[PDB]
Amino acid sequence: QLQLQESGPGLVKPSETLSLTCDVSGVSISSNYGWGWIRQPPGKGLDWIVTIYGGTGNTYYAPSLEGRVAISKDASKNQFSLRLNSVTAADTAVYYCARKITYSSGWYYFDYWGQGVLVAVSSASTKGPSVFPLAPGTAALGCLVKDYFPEPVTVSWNSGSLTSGVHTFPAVLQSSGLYSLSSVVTVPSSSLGTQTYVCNVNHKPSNTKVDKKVE
Amino acid sequence: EIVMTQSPATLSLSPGERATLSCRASQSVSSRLAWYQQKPGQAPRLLIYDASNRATGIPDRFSGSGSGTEFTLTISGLEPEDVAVYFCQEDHNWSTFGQGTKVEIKRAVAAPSVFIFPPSEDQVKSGTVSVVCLLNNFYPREASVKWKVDGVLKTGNSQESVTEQDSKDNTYSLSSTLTLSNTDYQSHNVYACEVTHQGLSSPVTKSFNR
Repeated sequence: QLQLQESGPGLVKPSETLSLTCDVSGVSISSNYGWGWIRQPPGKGLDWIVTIYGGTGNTYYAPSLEGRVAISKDASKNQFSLRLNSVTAADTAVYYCARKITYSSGWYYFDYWGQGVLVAVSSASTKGPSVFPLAPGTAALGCLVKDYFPEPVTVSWNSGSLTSGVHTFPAVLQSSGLYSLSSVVTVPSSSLGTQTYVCNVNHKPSNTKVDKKVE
Repeated sequence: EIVMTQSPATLSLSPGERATLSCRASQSVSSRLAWYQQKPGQAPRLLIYDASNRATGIPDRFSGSGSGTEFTLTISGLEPEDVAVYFCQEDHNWSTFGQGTKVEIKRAVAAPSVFIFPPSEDQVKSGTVSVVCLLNNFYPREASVKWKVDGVLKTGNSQESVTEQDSKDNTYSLSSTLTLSNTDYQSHNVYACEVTHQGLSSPVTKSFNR
């Protein structure tokens, strides 16, 4: 009974407003905890945006343009949301919601964090991926997830059953403005035929659920 | 604003010896500081609060110390699972995070397992062809990947992607993708990728014809 789940669109056009909601369970949004939003741009570190305190209703904002940032509690749905309008390309990041609790000093710290939702800011539209099999004492096998937008993509290899020797590589950004992904798995030599392999690649933004079987 | 800056940017130490992560603040902030750990691909976890207190469920090898503008996070005796980025954080009721510090646990030199993947026939139907070169479980991280098309070097049409350091064996894996067109791929025979690594006395080459 304590869980924070971020929710919101993974892609927002520029100059629009991104809205993200944090589902809180096991604890009331009205108890005097701190509810904050922290983002992480690709490659950079964490960056605090805003905090709102249940009970007091106090809000605290990091330096930004007047009225860009907005935060709001909701006791009926037991959630707190963030609104960031006039969004530019520098707003693509991974956004986390977290809880603040005091300690002996009387000041708050983010003790429990959320899974985090990543939002991209561009004029590019959503595109579904293509999946291509990758086959050549130890052997290798993989799937190529090509030409999709935006991130992320989930790859598992026999519906989660096989996991040792699996590597899903960080997605690359091509010249075309699309992403290309590869997920491999190291396999014993005498297994190319004895055991079948089916990469499970799903892309939520485009609703692409494909189980691709190799060789 | 209270700018929080961390040092060093990167670390590389073996298990057993301690790592000292530093943290400087603009103005004095008393002990109102926390330390967070962010394992690759995960959300941050609270390690220290009030500058010198270990949070619940944290191994005793993590320590916090410092007061005013200078603080220190100590990891007495690194473990393989300690690979992460560490964040210093100031809190009045405005919060300010540091820029982070990458901790890498240095490992025995391990040579990569090189694999090359020819394109699928379904892929040559589209007109764009990708050939993937795979490096598996190598250390150190720095590595060279050369793409050669029928002997000649092909530089300008490939992209690399290196995973995070594994939290078990502390190795890396690299994936290079060489992209060509249908008419360009079907106009040459042998395709190879040559890798150079510290764990290799000689560069190895994996290739295929057609």
